[PDB]
Parts: sequence; C-alpha cells; structure tokens
Amino acid sequence: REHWATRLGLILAMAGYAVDLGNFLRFPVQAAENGGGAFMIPYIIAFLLVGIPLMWIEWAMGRYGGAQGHGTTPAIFYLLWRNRFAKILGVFGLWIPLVVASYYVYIESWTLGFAIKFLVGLVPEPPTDPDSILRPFKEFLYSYIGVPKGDEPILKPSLFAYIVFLITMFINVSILIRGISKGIERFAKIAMPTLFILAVFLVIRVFLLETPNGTAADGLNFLWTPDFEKLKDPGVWIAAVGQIFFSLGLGFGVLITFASYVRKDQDIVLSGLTAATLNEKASVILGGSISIPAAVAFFGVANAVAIAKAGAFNLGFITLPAIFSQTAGGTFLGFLWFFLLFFAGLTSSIAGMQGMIAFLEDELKLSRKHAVLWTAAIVFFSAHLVMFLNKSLDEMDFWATGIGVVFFGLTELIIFFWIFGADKAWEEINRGGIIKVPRIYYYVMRYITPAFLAVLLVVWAREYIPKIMEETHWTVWITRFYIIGLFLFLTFLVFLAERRRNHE
Ligand SMILES: CN(C)CCCN1c2ccccc2CCc2ccc(Cl)cc21
Ligand code: NA
Ligand code: NA
Repeated sequence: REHWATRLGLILAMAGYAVDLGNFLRFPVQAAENGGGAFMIPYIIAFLLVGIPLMWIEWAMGRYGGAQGHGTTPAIFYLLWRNRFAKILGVFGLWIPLVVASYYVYIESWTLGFAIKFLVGLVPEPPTDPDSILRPFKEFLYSYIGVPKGDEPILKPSLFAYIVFLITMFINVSILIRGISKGIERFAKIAMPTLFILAVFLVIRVFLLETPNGTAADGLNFLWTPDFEKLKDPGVWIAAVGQIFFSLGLGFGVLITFASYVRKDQDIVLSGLTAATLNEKASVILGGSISIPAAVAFFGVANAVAIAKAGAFNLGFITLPAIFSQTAGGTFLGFLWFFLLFFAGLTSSIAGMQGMIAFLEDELKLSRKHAVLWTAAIVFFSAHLVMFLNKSLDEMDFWATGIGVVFFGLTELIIFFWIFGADKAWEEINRGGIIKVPRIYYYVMRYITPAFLAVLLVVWAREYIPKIMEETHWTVWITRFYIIGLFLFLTFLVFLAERRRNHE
C-alpha cells in the first residue's frame, strides 16, 4: 500500500483539502449575516464540540482500516461493524464525494477559465452606477456557464469553458496518476505555499483600496463588529455547526480515505489538529479580509448588508471581478484572485477523487493508473448533467452535501464509537499521538457531539426537505434519477468486491 512521505506533506494535503473557496467566500458571508464578530461564539463552540472530535474520528477510522489495506467506508464500516447493513451504509461515503466531484471539478474549471480570461485581458470593460458595472460581469459569467435565455432548463456553456474543463480534468489526473507521495503530497508542498502567497498579496492590496464610498477598514469593521443580538437566534447556532462541517470538510469519507494512508502507529491527534488549525486560520485571517472588505471598500458599508445577502457565489464571480476592473491594473488582480481560487479547489478536487481510486485499488485490485482513468471517466461523464441540465448542480449539492454530511457523519460516529465500542475507539484515536486527547473529549465524542448532530438532523429535515420535494421543476427527477443510479451502481461494485474475495 502507498503511504505519506513526510509528516509535513500529510498536514499540507489535509489542509490542502480543507482549505476551500469556502474559506474565502462562504465563511465570510456566513459571519456577516449572523452576528459578524458575534458569529465567532457559536463558531468556536461547534469547532470544539463537533468539528474537532469528528476530525479525530475520521482520522482514526481511516488509519484503523488503512493499516488493513482498506481506505473506503464500505470496507471500514464492515470492520467496525461486521454487518451487511454496514457495507450499504458505507456506500454513501463512496457515493457522496463522487456526486460532489460531478460538479466541483466543473466549478473549479471556471476559475481556471476566468483566470485565463483575466490574464489575457479578455474581460468586460465598463461603462458611475452600481448596476451599470455589475451587469457586464453578470452577463460575462452567464456566457461562460451558459445560463438559459429561454424557459428551457438547458445550459449552453461556451466552447472555451468546456475546453478548460477538460484541461482542468487533465490537470487533476496528472497529479492523481502519481500516487499519494509523488503526487498529492508533492503537490501539496507546492500548492499550499503558492496559495498563502497569493492570499497575503491580495489582502495587502485589498487594504490599500480607497474609493469615494469607503475603505477596507470599513469592511473589516462591518465584518468583525459583533452583533450579539443574533446569537439568540437558533438559526445562527445551526448555521455555525454546519459551517464548520463544511470548512473542515467532514462527513464525505475523504478524511477517512486520506487517513488510511497514514501508517499504523503514526500520530493523528496532533497532525489533524494542525491541519484543522491551518484551515480555520486561513478562513478568519486571509479569507475574511479580502472579499468582504474589498466589497465594502468599493460599494460602501451601506450595501454591506445587500452584498452579503447576494450569496457568496456572486461575490466571487461577479462582484469581485467587477471591482477589480476598476482598480489600477486590476485585470491582474482578477487573474491573481481566480488563480488563488483555482488552487484552493485543485488541492481539494484531487483529494476527493482519491476515495474512488482507493476503492478500485483496494477492493477491486485495480492498478493506480486504471483506478485513476476510470474514476476520471465516471466524473467526466456525470459532469455533463451538471454542465447542460439546469439546476442539476444544485440538486446534486443538496443531496450529496445537505444529507451526506448530517446523515453519514452521525453514521461514522455511532459505528466507530457506539458499535465498535467507545474504549476500543478512544485508544484507537490516542494511539501513536505525540499528544494525548484530553480526557474530557471522551464525553464530548460520546454524548455532546452526537447530541448536536442529532438536533442538526431534525432541524434540517423539517426546513429543507419539503422545499425541494414539491416546489421544484420536474427535471430535478432526472438529476435524482441519475444520482440514485450511481448509488445502485456502487452497490453493485461493493457486491463485486466481496464476490471476488470469497474466490481467493
Ligand atoms: C475544499 N473542501 C471543502 C473539500 C471538499 C471539496 N468538495 C466539496 C465541496 C463542497 C461541498 C461538498 C464537497 C464534498 C467533498 C468533496 C469530494 C470530492 C471533491 Cl472533487 C470535492 C469535494
Ligand atoms: Na474550509
Ligand atoms: Na483546497
């Protein structure tokens, strides 16, 4: 089996995964909408009671199975719980990231496209007035995505977008085909620094942004000024518990699969705690000092509310480009911004797509090459649904993430800590650890953590399930029909896996 070459490269791959566009975009938005500085209170809390424990747990389940030559949750869940239902419940941890990758790699391509489009100077140039600057970059984005001009639920992306996508894929395979050490880790050693460099440089430039409407200081102020009145709202406490899940990226089986390339007795307690610290430092410091300040700097603090309600997506592909088109030589900032996001995704997309490669390697005994190419073929195929069918993207994200984090996460907990046994698990977590997990985390892992996930499951099931189930168009069934067909397919490979093992 393959293994990590360096302790650093491990943390950098892990942090490479965890570090998102979400750090630079989703995280700052969630803050401003839910108390600003006050959002840190429920955020830090859920970071200790939920994010930190589960992190160790996925890491633990990973190494526990990874020693036994099994990186995927179909196998691992069978080892923690030797049941027929455990393999099935484990299929999700192979189904969840595959579905997400069916659109993430595509979204990742946009950045590369936009980066190229911004580098060569092929960008809209306005014209004064806010809508008279945003609309050119609002339409620029729609041409790339291929947003429908008719009632039809049919996207028609530009030929260039498609080409960049293939290129983007080709980039992913290029790193993936070189294994864990000479590929992901080797790249994580290059990407993570390159990422930090761009972040700071942007942050610096952003702080030097002065417009008639305001300054960057006004953005940091608005963002970090704590409105505690919103902490009374349960919705803030929920949006917090989820945001951490999203930022750390738990409940996708990726941490598990990654931690399955960790040797049997190498530390996972501190290693994970470090990668987790890197991601969150990146969010609050870097990410929360580029977008929101630059937005507030240009559109005043008056629109700082309206900007936040405009969704993170707009801020990154419409608002921030349109802002850069006005600054001194900002066509290069556009290139720097997008290329920053490109890597942020590229360090993650290679990570998530490894879970499938590992499955074919471990269970179906495929070479790394074949496991890589076939996985690329599956993701490339599915992506056409997201590329061409409208709102297919959102449907995939809704199910794979919305459910996949809340359901599979609480599944990882009960299987490893309640079924496999708390004590046997607690030792499996602390084992090899340079430091030891505090004794109090035993109660958090066993009672407090699943208490939160449980409350989270209930609130989610009431609010989000009746919405997508009726009010939506009929083409959502096509997306549903497809993603269901994937789970049924992975059920068949899991079946083929166990039938190949009884023979030998
Ligand atoms: C930067 N990260 C948060 C790591 C996850 C990125 N990501 C993702 C992003 C948004 C929502 C769900 C998921 C699911 C995990 C997963 C799995 C494979 C890939 Cl190719 C990306 C991917
Ligand atoms: Na993150
Ligand atoms: Na990343």
